[PDB]
Amino acid sequence: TEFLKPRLVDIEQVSSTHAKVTLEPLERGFGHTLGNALRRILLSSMPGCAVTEVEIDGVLHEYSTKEGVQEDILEILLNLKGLAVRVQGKDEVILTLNKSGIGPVTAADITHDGDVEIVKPQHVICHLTDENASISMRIKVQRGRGYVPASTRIHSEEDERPIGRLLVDACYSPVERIAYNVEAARVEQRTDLDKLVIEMETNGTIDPEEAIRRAATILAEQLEAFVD
Amino acid sequence: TEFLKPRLVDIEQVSSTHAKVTLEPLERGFGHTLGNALRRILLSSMPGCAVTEVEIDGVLHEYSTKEGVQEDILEILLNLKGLAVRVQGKDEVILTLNKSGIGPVTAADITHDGDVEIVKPQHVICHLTDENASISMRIKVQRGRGYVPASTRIHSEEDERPIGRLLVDACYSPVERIAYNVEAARVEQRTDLDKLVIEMETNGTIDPEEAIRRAATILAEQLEAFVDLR
Amino acid sequence: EIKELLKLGDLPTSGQIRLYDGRTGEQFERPVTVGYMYMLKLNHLVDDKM
Amino acid sequence: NGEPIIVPSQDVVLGLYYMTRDCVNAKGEGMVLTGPKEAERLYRSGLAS
Repeated sequence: TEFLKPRLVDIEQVSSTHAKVTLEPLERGFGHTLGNALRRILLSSMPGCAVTEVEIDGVLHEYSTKEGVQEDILEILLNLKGLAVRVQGKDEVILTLNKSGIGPVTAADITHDGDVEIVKPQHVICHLTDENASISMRIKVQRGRGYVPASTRIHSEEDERPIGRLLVDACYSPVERIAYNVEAARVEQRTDLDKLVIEMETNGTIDPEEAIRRAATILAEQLEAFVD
Repeated sequence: TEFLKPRLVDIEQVSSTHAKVTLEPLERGFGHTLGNALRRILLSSMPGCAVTEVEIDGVLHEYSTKEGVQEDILEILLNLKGLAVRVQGKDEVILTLNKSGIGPVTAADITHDGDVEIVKPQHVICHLTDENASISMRIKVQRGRGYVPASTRIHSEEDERPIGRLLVDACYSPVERIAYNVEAARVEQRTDLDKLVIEMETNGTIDPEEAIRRAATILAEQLEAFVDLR
Repeated sequence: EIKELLKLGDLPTSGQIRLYDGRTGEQFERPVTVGYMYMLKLNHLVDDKM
Repeated sequence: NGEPIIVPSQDVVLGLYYMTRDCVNAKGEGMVLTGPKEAERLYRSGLAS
């Protein structure tokens, strides 16, 4: 009574942060189990760092506005959520950004710590219409796991922050989208087997093969107790 | 990395077959994942023992009718496919069932060996009616997993098959029904932990703690190929 | 009378249970009608048609 | 007539109607998303219908 160990035959790297990790052949009814387990772990359990809290002077809430800018404060918060940050040592870093003049302010303008770096320096955050426009923010970079929205964040928190502290969502997990496709493979005896094709696309700080390896490491560490 | 590890805490057998087994504690978002994965593995690939060949004396094919018994021989083969047994030591045993006189032929009348334990001594196989009636079958119990039918077995049998071996289909898996539950775990400093309550229902042969440990062994063996090779 | 029989048998009176997806573990967003139907097997067999 | 006959029929149509229809206050109404990939991530995580 011995199972059928798979053999990794293909990693078709579409882009610098894309992958098609074909893994054939598995037992009948195991590709769905492995794919669903890895998808749930990567979507709601993989740890990472993300922008969580931002304080911008001149505005009081997300329904307000600012002068001297093209986009609004809602699109500013959206572009700040889309930022991909890595923090190595600590788990709560406060970052500042001050820019004046005509030009698209990017992620290469902000201050960086020794363990805090940005993997997309060309990430556009906002723009300025006025030469005298001075946009200022204080960006708090937390560290968690999974995904917590601002609605359940304000419903779980209870302290009264100073008004002007904007709540943005937290993209804690580094994988942006993973979708598995279970095909049907063939060994010459057993034609009823299958084949797992994981299409994973992440943001920076993590390569997709390392993401799947860390997810499998997390599931193995969770299962580690009741083994032979 | 603030993960916690689960452990088998309570194993309560409500019946001899139905056996609820808990798992505690699990992080938020891991109860449903581990519960669904363990349910799929335990329903698909649990190794057990089942009746594979039956050789009734004086009977050529399954569609015959023996004199003395009430049930047809196809009904005897279905009642023997429904038999539950647990072979301890070997992987291929041969049982013997000799019975005469008037009365039902229960499963407890099987002359078991030193390492073959029948778990259901009320499984009625036949119904003997005549006083001079007799039945002497040589049941063969294999060991495997899954469902191996008679057509697959006669395709994979390159050697000859004699006349008399009524080939019974093989349902090896001893787990018939299983459902988990993700409750709220009681931990004195964390309120965001969820326990897993797996309400198994086996054939009476397998051990539930051995079933969960074998399922986790299969899952870890399959994830070794994900950890190692990229 | 059907709903009275369903309320005797300790079942949901609307006839539909909350089916979980066996493939991925998640719950279907709507209640699905579950119940026993008497299915036949007609005499048009694919061994005789192919 | 010059119309496509390779068309979704009754099951793909029921699925796509149930996708692109909208309720009033279902689950997680009124957020802002970085795009289609984050919308798919929200649904398959279960925080939004």
